[PDB]
Amino acid sequence: DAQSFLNRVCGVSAARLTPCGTGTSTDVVYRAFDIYNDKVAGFAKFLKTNCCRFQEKDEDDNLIDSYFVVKRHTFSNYQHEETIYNLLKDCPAVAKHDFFKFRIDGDMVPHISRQRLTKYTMADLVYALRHFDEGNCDTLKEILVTYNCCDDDYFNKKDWYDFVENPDILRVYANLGERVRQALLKTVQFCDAMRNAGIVGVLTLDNQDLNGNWYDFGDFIQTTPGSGVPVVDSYYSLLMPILTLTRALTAESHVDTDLTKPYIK
Ligand SMILES: Nc1ncnc2c1ncn2[C@@H]1O[C@H](COP(=O)(O)OP(=O)(O)O)[C@@H](O)[C@H]1O
Ligand SMILES: [Mg+2]
Repeated sequence: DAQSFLNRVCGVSAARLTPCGTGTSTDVVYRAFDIYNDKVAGFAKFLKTNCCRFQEKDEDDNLIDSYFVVKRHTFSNYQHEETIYNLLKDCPAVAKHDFFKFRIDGDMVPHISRQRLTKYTMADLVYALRHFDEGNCDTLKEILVTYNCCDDDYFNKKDWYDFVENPDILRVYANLGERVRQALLKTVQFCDAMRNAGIVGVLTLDNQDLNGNWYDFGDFIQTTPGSGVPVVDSYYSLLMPILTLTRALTAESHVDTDLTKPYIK
């Protein structure tokens, strides 16, 4: 049932969810995968249709930027990703998973539910800032608004994007800095949690939500503990220009690397 499924998704973690889907059905969304496999390669916008998404609403029943993605896939992937998560559970930079098999039509379909992810992923931010198109940029306005970078009336300005006719735009982009820097830090934690847990895999941007949590272990093969290896060639390099467009390291010139402390002399 469309309500029993939602109540199961809520699970132990007490939350109130509004289904962005339609009656326990997959929600088709247009994202910015950074993909490479036998057939397709590149950093493009694909159309993902294997994730039933619910949005959490806090007290006052206001929708907030925290979702419950419920990706459903085959049983072998279910087992493999459950074991990989169990190995990587203890890290703080890993979105809290919840694995459960549910009655849908005629068989127990296994759903793995990522809890409290942001709407977009770091790949979406990188793509929006790297493939800018002034006439069609709705996934950049939404990111800039939902994280209080600007006021949603900044976009009524005639040139809210020009770097030469509106230098103040930089001050807006810099308001993402402390949201990017943290992400970087969390990667260095997640990478460590792999190196210690002996897991070999490729870190792609489209798996890290804007908070920083990493939530996909589909192609993570495991090896002898303590001898894992994260591959971050295509993560730090695609994310590279955003570290100076949004001045991500500007918090390193404050004593104790705190944005409230005074400057280092
Ligand atoms: N055709 C497919 N149908 C359903 N699931 C797939 C398919 N191809 C790959 N997958 C699984 O989905 C993962 C990629 O999905 P993705 O869009 O990244 O969701 P997530 O970001 O939650 O991992 C792969 O690691 C694999 O386990
Ligand atoms: Mg993924």
